[PDB]
Amino acid sequence: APECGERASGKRCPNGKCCSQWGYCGTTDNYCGQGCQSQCDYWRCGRDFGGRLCEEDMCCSKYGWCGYSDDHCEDGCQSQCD
Repeated sequence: APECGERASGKRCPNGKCCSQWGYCGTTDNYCGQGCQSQCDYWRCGRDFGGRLCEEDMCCSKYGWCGYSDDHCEDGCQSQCD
């Protein structure tokens, strides 16, 4: 029962999740890695990714990675740094 992708009339996953090669939504390698059809950038963010905001209040690092550490939230953080 496809949730996203070519097998689901081009539907995109809610909460920016990755659409796997099999048409399912997730945030792990099986969904965001090889074969991912859309929103494969769930863990990426900022200036090089359409100014996208991270889900679950994650900070966007200066290198465009979603996380909660000082490397993500302080020097150069792009969004949701608090």
